[PDB]
Amino acid sequence: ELLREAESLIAKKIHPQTIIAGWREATKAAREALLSSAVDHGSDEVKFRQDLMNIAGTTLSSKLLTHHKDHFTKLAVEAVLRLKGSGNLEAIHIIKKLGGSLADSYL
Amino acid sequence: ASLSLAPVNIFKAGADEERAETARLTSFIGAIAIGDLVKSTLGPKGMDKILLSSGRDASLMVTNDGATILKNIGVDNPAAKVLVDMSRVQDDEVGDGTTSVTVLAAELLREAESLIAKKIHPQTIIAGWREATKAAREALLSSAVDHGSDEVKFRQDLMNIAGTTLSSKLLTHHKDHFTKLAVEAVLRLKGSGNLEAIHIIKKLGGSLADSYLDEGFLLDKKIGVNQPKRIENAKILIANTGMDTDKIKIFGSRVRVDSTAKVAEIEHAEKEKMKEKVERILKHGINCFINRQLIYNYPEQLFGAAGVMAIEHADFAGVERLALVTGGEIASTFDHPELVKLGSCKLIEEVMIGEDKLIHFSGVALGEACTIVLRGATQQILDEAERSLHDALCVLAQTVKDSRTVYGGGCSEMLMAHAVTQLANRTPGKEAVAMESYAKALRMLPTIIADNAGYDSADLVAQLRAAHSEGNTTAGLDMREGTIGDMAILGITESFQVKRQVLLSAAEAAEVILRVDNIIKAAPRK
Amino acid sequence: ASMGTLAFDEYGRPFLIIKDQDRKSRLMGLEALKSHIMAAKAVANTMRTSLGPNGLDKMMVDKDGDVTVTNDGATILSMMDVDHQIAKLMVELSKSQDDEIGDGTTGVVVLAGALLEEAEQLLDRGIHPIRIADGYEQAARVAIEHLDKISDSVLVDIKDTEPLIQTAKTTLGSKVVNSCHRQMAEIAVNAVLTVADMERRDVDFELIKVEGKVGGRLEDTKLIKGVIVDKDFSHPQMPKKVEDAKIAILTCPFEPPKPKTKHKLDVTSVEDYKALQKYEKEKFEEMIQQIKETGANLAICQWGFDDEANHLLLQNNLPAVRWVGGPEIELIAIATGGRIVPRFSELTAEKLGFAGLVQEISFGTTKDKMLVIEQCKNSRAVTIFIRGGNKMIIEEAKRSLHDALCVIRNLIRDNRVVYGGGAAEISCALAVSQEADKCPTLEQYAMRAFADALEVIPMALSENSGMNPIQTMTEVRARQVKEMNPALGIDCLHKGTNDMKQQHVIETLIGKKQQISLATQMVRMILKIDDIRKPGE
Amino acid sequence: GRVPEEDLKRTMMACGGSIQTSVNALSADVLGRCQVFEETQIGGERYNFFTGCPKAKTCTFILRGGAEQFMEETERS
Amino acid sequence: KGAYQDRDKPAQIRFSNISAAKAVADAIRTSLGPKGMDKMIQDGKGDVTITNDGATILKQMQVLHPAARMLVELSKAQDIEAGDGTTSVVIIAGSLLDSCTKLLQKGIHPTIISESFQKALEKGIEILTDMSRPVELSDRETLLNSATTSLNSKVVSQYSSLLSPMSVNAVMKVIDPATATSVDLRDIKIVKKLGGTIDDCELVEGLVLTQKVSNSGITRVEKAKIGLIQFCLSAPKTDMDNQIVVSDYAQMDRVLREERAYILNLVKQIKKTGCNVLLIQKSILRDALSDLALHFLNKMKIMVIKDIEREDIEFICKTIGTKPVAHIDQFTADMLGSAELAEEVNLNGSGKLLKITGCASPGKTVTIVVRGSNKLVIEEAERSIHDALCVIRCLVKKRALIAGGGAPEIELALRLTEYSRTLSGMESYCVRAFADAMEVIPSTLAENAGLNPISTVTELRNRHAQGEKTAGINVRKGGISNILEELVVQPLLVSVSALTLATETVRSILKIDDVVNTR
Amino acid sequence: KGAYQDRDKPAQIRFSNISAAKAVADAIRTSLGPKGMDKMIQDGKGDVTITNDGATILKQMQVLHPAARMLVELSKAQDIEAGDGTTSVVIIAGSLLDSCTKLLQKGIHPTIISESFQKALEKGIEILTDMSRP
Ligand SMILES: Nc1ncnc2c1ncn2[C@@H]1O[C@H](COP(=O)(O)OP(=O)(O)O)[C@@H](O)[C@H]1O
Ligand SMILES: Nc1ncnc2c1ncn2[C@@H]1O[C@H](COP(=O)(O)OP(=O)(O)O)[C@@H](O)[C@H]1O
Ligand SMILES: Nc1ncnc2c1ncn2[C@@H]1O[C@H](COP(=O)(O)OP(=O)(O)O)[C@@H](O)[C@H]1O
Ligand SMILES: Nc1ncnc2c1ncn2[C@@H]1O[C@H](COP(=O)(O)OP(=O)(O)O)[C@@H](O)[C@H]1O
Ligand SMILES: [Mg+2]
Ligand SMILES: [Mg+2]
Ligand SMILES: [Mg+2]
Ligand SMILES: [Mg+2]
Ligand SMILES: [Mg+2]
Repeated sequence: ELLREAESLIAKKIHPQTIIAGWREATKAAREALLSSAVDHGSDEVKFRQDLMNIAGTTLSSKLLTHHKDHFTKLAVEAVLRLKGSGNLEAIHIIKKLGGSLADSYL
Repeated sequence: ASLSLAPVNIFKAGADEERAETARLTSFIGAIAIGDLVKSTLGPKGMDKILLSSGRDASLMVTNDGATILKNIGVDNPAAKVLVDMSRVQDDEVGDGTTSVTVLAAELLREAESLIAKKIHPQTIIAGWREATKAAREALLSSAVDHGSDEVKFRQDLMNIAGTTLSSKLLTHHKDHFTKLAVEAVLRLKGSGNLEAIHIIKKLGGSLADSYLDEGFLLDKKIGVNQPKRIENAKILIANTGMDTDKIKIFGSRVRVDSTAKVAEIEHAEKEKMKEKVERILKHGINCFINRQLIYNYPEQLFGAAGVMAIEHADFAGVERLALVTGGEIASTFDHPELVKLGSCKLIEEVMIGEDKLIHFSGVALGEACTIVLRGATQQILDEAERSLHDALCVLAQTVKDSRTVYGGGCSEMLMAHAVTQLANRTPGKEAVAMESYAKALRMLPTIIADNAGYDSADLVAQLRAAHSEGNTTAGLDMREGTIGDMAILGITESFQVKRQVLLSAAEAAEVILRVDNIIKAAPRK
Repeated sequence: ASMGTLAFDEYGRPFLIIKDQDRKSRLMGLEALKSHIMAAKAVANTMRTSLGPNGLDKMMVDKDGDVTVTNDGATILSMMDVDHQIAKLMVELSKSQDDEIGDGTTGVVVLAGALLEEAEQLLDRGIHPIRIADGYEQAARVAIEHLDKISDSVLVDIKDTEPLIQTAKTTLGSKVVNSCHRQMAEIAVNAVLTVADMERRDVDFELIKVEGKVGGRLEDTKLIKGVIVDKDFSHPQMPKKVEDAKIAILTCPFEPPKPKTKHKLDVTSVEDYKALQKYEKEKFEEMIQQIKETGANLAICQWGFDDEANHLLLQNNLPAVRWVGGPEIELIAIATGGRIVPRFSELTAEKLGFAGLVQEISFGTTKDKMLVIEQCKNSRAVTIFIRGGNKMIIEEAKRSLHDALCVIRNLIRDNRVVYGGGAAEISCALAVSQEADKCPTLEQYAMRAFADALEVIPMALSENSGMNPIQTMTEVRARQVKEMNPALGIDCLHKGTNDMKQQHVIETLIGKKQQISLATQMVRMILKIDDIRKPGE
Repeated sequence: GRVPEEDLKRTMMACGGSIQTSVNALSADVLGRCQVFEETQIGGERYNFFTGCPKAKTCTFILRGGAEQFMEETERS
Repeated sequence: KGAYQDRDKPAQIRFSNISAAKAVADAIRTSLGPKGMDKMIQDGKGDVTITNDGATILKQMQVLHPAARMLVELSKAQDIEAGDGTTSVVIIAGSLLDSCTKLLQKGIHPTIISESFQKALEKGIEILTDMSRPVELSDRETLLNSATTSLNSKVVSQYSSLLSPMSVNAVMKVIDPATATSVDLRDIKIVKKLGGTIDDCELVEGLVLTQKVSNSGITRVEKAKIGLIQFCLSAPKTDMDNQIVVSDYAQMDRVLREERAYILNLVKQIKKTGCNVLLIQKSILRDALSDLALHFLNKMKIMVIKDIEREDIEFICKTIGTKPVAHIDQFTADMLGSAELAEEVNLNGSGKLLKITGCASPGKTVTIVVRGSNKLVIEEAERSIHDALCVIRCLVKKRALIAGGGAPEIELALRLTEYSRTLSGMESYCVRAFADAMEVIPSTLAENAGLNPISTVTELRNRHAQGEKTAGINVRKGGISNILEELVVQPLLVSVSALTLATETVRSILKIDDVVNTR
Repeated sequence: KGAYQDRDKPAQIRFSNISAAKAVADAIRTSLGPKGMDKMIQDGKGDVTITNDGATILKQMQVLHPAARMLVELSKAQDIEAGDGTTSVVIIAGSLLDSCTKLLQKGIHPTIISESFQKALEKGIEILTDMSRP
């Protein structure tokens, strides 16, 4: 989309250095707005768990698992909490067994 | 499912059927390609193209005319063919606007693709475009001004319109010269619209400013052998007779005799028939005889012995223009001289232009036809000068027909866009979002005009839009310095006919291209 | 597909039964039926987007690259380079609708495709295709009778032409010329009513000349009560306007007479030669004198003439047209009330036509001239002069106006009128459903399928108009059954009301009946086919 | 003019005349007669109808249908 | 920051056109000046052409680039308007474009370049007119010097002593020197005959014809009365279909006899006028000279020349005062032309020529017989003589004379340098470019002569600044000198038209920004 | 007037998938039940196979359409989980898609079809469990 707008501007006869300048200023402004809007709940264990469930649900919403989102959200959250703070995603093994329904999946 | 993407293909080998998005894609891309091609020729600072045919003749044209450019390209996109035909029909109707109608159609189709991407139906878009066309029609018609009554102001409007038409073309080098040429030549028609009466002779050599409009008439035909070359107080008979082994129209007629003496008598009788024809001609009391057809050796000799200048092989156009310039009647029967009107001109001589001799009619009676000698350094220069002069003459004729004028320099397009904007912001729904795009295209026209010069198109179009929103309905682009100014003072005026035709044809072609959701091609003949 | 014969023998000796059997193909049975249905569905789904006011056009390109933009189903399917034989049958079906009616060419195809699509599911359930065809015939009879029942009638008089104008506007709503909706409807109505035999109930379209000229605007299209010709006056110094013109229509070239038999006129002396010369001169003078003594101020020849005749006409103040074609000569005679004369000796003051205006018309910067003949007294001929910005919209305007003229013709043939917007189709679907409920045999399923197929036109209108098909159609069906009103249909133009009788959306009863009958007959002929044989490549 | 030979022979058998190579003896015995002659429109084509011939030993089927092959199979049936 | 110029194809196209034009100019730069040499051109069909003419060279080499085609058209236009300078004009155009190269690179707009070039063109026309000196056509020495200057560049320059007086006599014979404002060089006929050498070229005051004489034994006629016959001396034939139906044996002899008698009456009516030379027009569709007619004319001692072309008739009449007769009734003595001699001359077994010399009514027409040892050298002799005639034509048109040897170009360079210094702005760069571009003709003359171009052109500029505005490149001494002592003069029209047309072509090519491939 | 749906390739893809699936279902419909017959399949190498098993038939006929491949995988999954019903499952899938055809044409969104199919599936599992006997 940015490149579409950039083609539009080039057609408007704007130099693709004035465009990059303005885009860098806009990136700074967007960075600062995002960082100011961000919120942290890692301290509160319960609210952090709720944020984890919400993030898992939002990540799965777009995907084929939105069919069983309330199930796979719990799966993913429990599996990431079982890592006890480590980030080793290889520790989470996933075995795909043909057969059964997609809701028969479990952790 | 679909015609193409079905388990069975329903088509002969070589055919195809582009569906909704594919069809709109190929249509928008073809139209926008045509438009991007034909722009950069738009406006005073527009530049020319080289056509450079690829046939075995390898024709070479240097043109700034959008109609000519589109006619001379190998187009294969159907929507592009639609736009090409639209520009051709514009060139047929009027002689100007052939690049502006194409650019307008292409910009409208670009905005329409934008709206389709915005998920607007290409019927809501056409609805809003029709409303916008109504608003623009009414705004233009209300902005138009008429000066045909005042002869002096009408002459000034003619000079300004010719200057504006030539500004974009190769003749802007000598614009003050060719404007006067074209205006005098269109006034010599005395209200008639016959553009064939205006003959243009391109003589290689000389500068483009050596071109002129002959005070009388010029003819690229020859005089007989034993006949005069100078004639004062010329009485002229314009004819369409045979005067060339002229046989009785009875076609079964044959000479069947038993004696070479009788064959010779019949030959002498034929010669006597031709002589009596020539004598009937001379009984009109003439000094010049122009014939659309050939004149053979015997009538040539007779006219020479009679002291008559006998010009032969003029064409239908030649004799028409001569009748218009002298006042004569094109005749083919000479049994009633009292009824045949003769032409008159103070002098007929032979003049040189380049390395060729031409018959010069001076002191003509009517002058309702004209001859323009175009001189130039290259055949390309000459052809482009002829095309530009044709543009200017067509526009001046269309204005003499309809004296309504309309200011140029983007003033008209900006005014129409202002009206469309009022309609849009007072109308609810997505038809407003399509009217706004209509207006955006109307504004993009002077945007391109200014871009081709090298100015801050965005800033200048913003100034123009602000002026036309405030109420300065005569603000337009001043292309000398690159600012906005008063078109009424700067003399930048166009024909209401041409601007209305641009608007309406562009809107119509955009509508007809936008209604398409399927392109079904048939196997090429190859 | 499958081959004609795959044995080659139970004994090893060659088994050749059909010529080029190895290169030939064959499809038999239910797979053949399903192939047919697939092809027909493809064609129908191609066409269904060109249905209704919000219907879109198609851009057809021929072998030589000429472009045709159109919404006319018959023109589309004729320009379509189809190879499938069932698609060819559907093209023939649409062409038949155009021949008989001149409107409905897209409805017939959509409906036939829908009927075959429903037969597909019926065949899956195992019903015999002939049983399907018979149930379709039964339901078609029911729908035809229901159309006759719910039909309305309009007055086809020349005093109040508003019903006919409404019908023509409905017909032209879906065409690019809806920008000049009422102007086009008015000129189609006035054209047919000027040239229409009310007593016979016949309308000869040869008497309606539809001419198009690029330039101008579509709004410039007008009805000329008379004739337009693509010619100009023969001599350039003749006048370009003639008022109160007494017209001599002639099919004799203004040239010395000539026998059709092989003839040789022998000149044997100077006296013979001079006699021939004087004969030619006097022939020309006598021709022009006869035309003048007839009292004519204008001449119209079919075969052109020469310099002497042209100048004699000019001298005698007889403007003249030459090289006019036979059809235009006939139209000029019919319009001006004159009689066509084969030779000058047979010319009299009573055989002349009268036109209150004969003019030569220019078209801007073109050099081409046209001749208008109009202001006749009671012209039984007429011309529609179409203008526009490109040949594509000119050709589409021509065919759309042909559709409108054909619709007015169908009204003159039968004044009964059903209301459109899918309302008639919904009502017939309801009637067919009721009759299927009362039918106890196995054809019940075929009749229910016929109803579900009849309902594709309202669904298609809704879809093309952006509305939700199933919702809109179920609501208007429910309203029709609740409040008995077969004029409830799809608000394609978003006027608020669903009442087509109030929106003045009007169809011809013979048109709808012909749609249904043709669709049913062709679907029957397609379902009756169970084996295709085709040559290789 | 250019009426096909078969249609001419049928018109003869229907109206009750004879086909004449010479126009020098056009008597009522050689002329034909019907109660109605008309030219009407039939589905895009124009057709001449001779109707009302009571002594007609001939008839003409006019078959309608939505396709060339539809009408051909109708004719075969 | 102005306009980004998001598109580069316009600049690429401008640079391509400039490159093509400069390539053409540099290709023909070697054929410029007295020390310039010729180019041979073998067409695809194999037609060989040796030439020094710029217009001929460019028209003959099938250039393909659009700019090169336009330069060809420019050279043709210069050949039309002046007939001399067709190489200088192309070189000037190429040089102006080569300067537009660096101007564009500097970042000036093509429109500004074009307008500044128009300004420089007007100023240069002023400068050349100021340099010019008037000339009277009575100044036969000045005319001879102009012709010699025009011929110095061509293969016919060792014969200049012969072909300059002829090129001046020819033009001075086909114009009324007191009233003439131009000349039609179709009044001057050129007849290329192989054989001999170019020193055998001749100026025939009478008439020359390539048509052969039909009589055997009658080749020379003194006190010749000549008649043009546009009718046919053969059996009668009406314009209508005619036959002669014989049904009795007597009618056969009667037909032969009446045919003889018709032809004899014709030739007797011809002889009765005193005509002894008979030019018969060419006649298709009918025999213009039957065997009977030739027999009778020969017996009556009349020279007969048939196959005269329908386009040479006006010329022959203008030459020998004859009036063309198309009916035997009008063939009388007042329709004849009196010539002191009419002879069929042989050219050393290299062909034959009919020369009608001496005339009581020699009306403003002359013929030039071009001889030569090769077809190529004959063609180039014809072209060079045409160039000389066109120089005299320029002098007739515009009675003004300018020095040669690159003096006008050097004065242009200098005075336009001054003009540029006075026109401060961005037009100054363009005018200085125009000046340094016009400084290329002297540079080329020097290079071709074999001198050091830089040193020679600097000495020329310095001497013109001192004031010797009639100073040029003396290829005879090998350096700079007053060029009028070498007698190198050319009509002002040549230089003026060359400059004008080159400037117009450059402005046109600068107004171009794209190339399309139509179909 | 809702959303124009400027793109038709999604619908074309849906219809092509449905057609391929229905074609597979109708091809193996004849091998269903006690009165159903077997199919012979000659591999490219020439290995002959006569069979009435839906999973075997589908794995052995090298289907090429993506939807047909997915139906093959479906039959394999049924063979794993139950080992019986490998033809019924493919026929049911093809039929459900053949119904999606008319639903899509009616103008229902694929997401709505999917959710309503899940609802019908849960209700049908309920119904079958009610029918069942221990
Ligand atoms: N001197 C001028 N000042 C400002 N605008 C001008 C001038 N001359 C022409 N124009 C504008 O340029 C356009 C004409 O460009 P042209 O190349 O003739 O396009 P077309 O061929 O479509 O008429 C007009 O819209 C007019 O408003
Ligand atoms: N203004 C309208 N409002 C609602 N429905 C209309 C309107 N105009 C036409 N229709 C319907 O659109 C259907 C399709 O007709 P159309 O496609 O225009 O002609 P054809 O079917 O001959 O191509 C018709 O059945 C008609 O009932
Ligand atoms: N004898 C000479 N000495 C010096 N310069 C000469 C002499 N003869 C000709 N020139 C120069 O040569 C140029 C003509 O060369 P030419 O080959 O005729 O080119 P073009 O065809 O362009 O005239 C003139 O500019 C003239 O000044
Ligand atoms: N003897 C029988 N009578 C009636 N139905 C039967 C009989 N045997 C099997 N069936 C039916 O046939 C089906 C099994 O067919 P089969 O070829 O195994 O297909 P699938 O592999 O999909 O189960 C079952 O649904 C069962 O109800
Ligand atoms: Mg995600
Ligand atoms: Mg213009
Ligand atoms: Mg319709
Ligand atoms: Mg020279
Ligand atoms: Mg089983």
